[PDB]
Amino acid sequence: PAADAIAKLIIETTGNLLGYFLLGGFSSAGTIAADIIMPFLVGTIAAWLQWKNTGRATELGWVHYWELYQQGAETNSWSLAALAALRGGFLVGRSETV
Amino acid sequence: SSGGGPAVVNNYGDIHTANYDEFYKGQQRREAQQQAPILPVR
Repeated sequence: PAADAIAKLIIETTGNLLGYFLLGGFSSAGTIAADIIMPFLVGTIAAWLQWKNTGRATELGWVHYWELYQQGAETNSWSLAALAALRGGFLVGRSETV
Repeated sequence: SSGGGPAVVNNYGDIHTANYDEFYKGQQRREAQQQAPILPVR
C-alpha cells in the first residue's frame, strides 16, 4: 500500500495528469511526465518479500524443498512489520519433534 | 483334526483374539497416508 494505495492512485495520479495536461503533454509528446502511470503498476512495485533461510539450507543440504508462499493472519500488515511477517512465515515449515 | 477347531476358527477370521485398537489405528494410518500429501501446508 505504500506504493499503490487507492488514495495515492486517485489524488497523486490525477494531480500529475493535470500538471502534464497544463504543460501540454497531450497536445505534443515533448513534455516529460512525472509518474502519470501509477495505476498501471498496482501490485508490482516492492509488492513482495522473499527470504532464504541460510541456516535451514545448511541443515537440509543439496536436496531440499525450495520455497513457500505464506499469507499472514492480517493480510495487509507485512509492510508495517516486514521482519515479523518473515518470521511468522518461517514459523511454518520447521523441524518438528513431538 | 484341523477341520472343526481353531484351524477353522482361522478360516472364520477375527472371531477369537482380535482387538479394535490396532485396527482403528491402521485404518487411521491408511487414511493419513492417502490424505496427508494433499493437505495444504498452511
